[PDB]
Amino acid sequence: SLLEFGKMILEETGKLAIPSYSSYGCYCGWGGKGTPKDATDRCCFVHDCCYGNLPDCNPKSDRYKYKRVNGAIVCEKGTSCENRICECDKAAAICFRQNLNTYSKKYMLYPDFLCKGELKC
Amino acid sequence: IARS
Repeated sequence: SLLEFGKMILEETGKLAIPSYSSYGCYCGWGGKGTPKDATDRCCFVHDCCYGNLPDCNPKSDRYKYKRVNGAIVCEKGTSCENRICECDKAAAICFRQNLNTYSKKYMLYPDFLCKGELKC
Repeated sequence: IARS
């Protein structure tokens, strides 16, 4: 679920999902066009594609369980949708962590009109 | 909830 993804993001990065990643660039929280602005935005692009791989799942509301094995996120077994949603979220959270070094506050609240063109997943 |  979105709240769980948010908790995962905070655990990984120390930033609150809202507002640090809810309106970032072209793809983080609400976005489907444009060239991703940087590596963090590409995390969201891929995450959006990942959710797109699950048309019959409900990633925003369906809850999954996960644990930590010495820092590492381990998605626990739920329904097939839950497992796949968790893997998408885990990847994005790790990606945000991997790219914290280039995160730029100038991409927060990024205006929609600066996001043009469809990029295939 | 905001999308993704």
